[PDB]
Amino acid sequence: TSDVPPAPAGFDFDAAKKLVDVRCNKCHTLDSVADLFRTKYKKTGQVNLIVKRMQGFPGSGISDDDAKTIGIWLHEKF
Ligand code: HEC
Ligand code: NA
Repeated sequence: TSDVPPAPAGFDFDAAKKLVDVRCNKCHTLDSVADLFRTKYKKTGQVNLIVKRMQGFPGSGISDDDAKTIGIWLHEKF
């Protein structure tokens, strides 16, 4: 099952995508890991696992709230 639950009703996916773009292109492009992300993490319901790993890296600048938003968008839209 997914480690990211369904978005709150009325979730702003457009704003969430902007936050993904800001947070997940700083150290590497999201594009450079996109295929791997989909097969290894999204397909296996482990989106939160990888987002939290990235958050824990030095200089990630990812807050707990950012991680929630980013996980929802990656899980539902990426
Ligand atoms: C602080 C720098 C940094 C930020 C910000 C960052 N990453 Fe990473 N990312 C890394 C490093 C370093 C690696 C290579 C080591 C590894 O695989 O964990 C990596 C690798 C990855 C991988 C490949 C993991 C694998 O199994 O090979 C994925 C997917 C990924 N990042 C997704 C993301 C997403 C999604 C975000 C935004 C939440 C993000 N990254 C933000 C540093 C960062
Ligand atoms: Na680059």
